[PDB]
Amino acid sequence: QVQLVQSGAEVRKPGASVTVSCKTSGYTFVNFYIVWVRQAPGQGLEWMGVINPFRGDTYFAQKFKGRVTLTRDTSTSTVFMELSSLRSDDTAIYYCARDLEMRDGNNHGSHLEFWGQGTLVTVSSASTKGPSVFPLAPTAALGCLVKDYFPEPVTVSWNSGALTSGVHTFPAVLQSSGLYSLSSVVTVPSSSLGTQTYICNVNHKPSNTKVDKRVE
Amino acid sequence: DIVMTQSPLSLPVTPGEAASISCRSSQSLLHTNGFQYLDWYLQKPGQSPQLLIYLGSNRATGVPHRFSGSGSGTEFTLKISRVEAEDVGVYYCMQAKESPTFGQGTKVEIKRTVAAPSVFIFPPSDEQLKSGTASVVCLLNNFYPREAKVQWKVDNALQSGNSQESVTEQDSKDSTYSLSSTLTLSKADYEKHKVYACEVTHQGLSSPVTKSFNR
Ligand SMILES: [Cl-]
Ligand SMILES: [Cl-]
Ligand SMILES: [Cl-]
Ligand SMILES: [Cl-]
Repeated sequence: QVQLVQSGAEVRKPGASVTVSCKTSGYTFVNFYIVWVRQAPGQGLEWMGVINPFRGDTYFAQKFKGRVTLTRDTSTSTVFMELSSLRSDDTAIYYCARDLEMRDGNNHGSHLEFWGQGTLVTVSSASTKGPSVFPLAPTAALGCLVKDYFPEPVTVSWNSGALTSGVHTFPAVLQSSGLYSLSSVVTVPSSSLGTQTYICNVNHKPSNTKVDKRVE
Repeated sequence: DIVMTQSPLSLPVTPGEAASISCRSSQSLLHTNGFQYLDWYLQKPGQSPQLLIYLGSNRATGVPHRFSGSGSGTEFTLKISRVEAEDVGVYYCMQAKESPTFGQGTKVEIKRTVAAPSVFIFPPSDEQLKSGTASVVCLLNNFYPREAKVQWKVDNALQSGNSQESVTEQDSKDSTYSLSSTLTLSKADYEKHKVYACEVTHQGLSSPVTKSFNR
């Protein structure tokens, strides 16, 4: 069963460089072009370039010729993607993908049938920081404000998983300080404010958990 | 270089009915080897993209007949029949005739009866105030369609430039959206004003609604 497995999330200062790898299996590594594509967050897809794992030769869209090299290890059938002179707007999820058919001489002509899970690379001068968590105190709505953390992601659940109905965890926004902020909210029967207790459970790898009670 | 235009940019569909997306290219995608280099990809919320159709009209393995890709030259169409919640997501076209480019994506969502947001406002916790910052939160909950507008007021003065917001994906059960907005002030600015007001305009509302509090 064909599988492209990428390496984990990365954070970099502007100006630094990053290497994402892509470990492939389930087919003859050397027989298929491998393609990279990225996505800036809440944005479209942007095609980066392609490698022939047999010859090693590559091709990049103009925007990436300066700064991307692609390389390959045939013994471990892994492909490596290296992006240098990083800038904040390189912050994106990076995907590797495999062409549908075997090498046809047409490398950019590729159909991305099998994709990695993606690698988040965030470029920012911020430094690692776990959130402060504040109550959104109150059919009635209550919540948690998960504020001033970096980098993505956090996870949030309510009463340790129990409560799922009526829950909305919103996508984080990036503040002017370069830390993220996110809210999680839940609607609930007005008549439960007196009776049930509500707790949001917040995890920030790396590496931080907070449990916060919601009363009133 | 080659430009891809997709319309519409968002497409609501009643469960059961058909959807059509156009993809138009700035020049022909037919190569001299006789292939039409246009592929459609689907990206479902929080997943990788996946291939639906390659070369104008070939289904990728596992994609059901419900998906039909066609056209040629500078005009292509993806038709989706019998749309269900599982099809919701952004559909991109992509040409590989030259250096590949994507179109900008078509958001496909489930059409439902218009629904007015329930609005809530949350004061900043005494807890966060200890440290110089005040965040005031507004929740616009369970509405449809997606366009909605939040305006913040502070002693009735219109706020601009000091708020951020985001929206959930469509609930595949109830087909609504929710929106969260955050006004950040400094503790000092927060303590010198009294009325904090969340003003909301939607299409499900006969006129704009306000939720507010004092302190
Ligand atoms: Cl294969
Ligand atoms: Cl439109
Ligand atoms: Cl599908
Ligand atoms: Cl079928």
